[PDB]
Amino acid sequence: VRLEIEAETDRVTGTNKGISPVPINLRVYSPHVLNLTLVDLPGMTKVP
Amino acid sequence: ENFVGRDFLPRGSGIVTRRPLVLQLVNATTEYAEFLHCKGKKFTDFEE
Ligand SMILES: Nc1nc2c(ncn2[C@@H]2O[C@H](COP(=O)(O)OP(=O)(O)CP(=O)(O)O)[C@@H](O)[C@H]2O)c(=O)[nH]1
Ligand SMILES: [Mg+2]
Repeated sequence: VRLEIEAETDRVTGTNKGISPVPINLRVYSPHVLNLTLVDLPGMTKVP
Repeated sequence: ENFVGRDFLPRGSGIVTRRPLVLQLVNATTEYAEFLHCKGKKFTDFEE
């Protein structure tokens, strides 16, 4: 999962630290979780 | 929707397609969808 998430992360923007405002949906199904939505966001940047 | 390739259209018995849907398939790096009322929002999962 960890490898694939960053593979999808750079499959759209490249390796040159560009970003895309298109989210990445992911669903973890487990008996140990609620029906929760955790929105991880990219770090805020001031200079390109 | 089968010509598009991805299931994102209302399909059921009776009257379902009750409003003219002007789809525009366009080309970009990765897939999402945007309406003209949820401006800014980027729908990504086709159930939604
Ligand atoms: N067995 C079977 N069912 C089909 C086939 N094609 C469509 N159906 C069924 O027709 C019903 C409605 O499908 P749909 O394409 O949404 O019709 P529609 O054109 O949107 C109805 P309207 O245009 O009036 O709003 C569905 O239940 C679908 O399963 C088919 O080839 N075989
Ligand atoms: Mg219809």
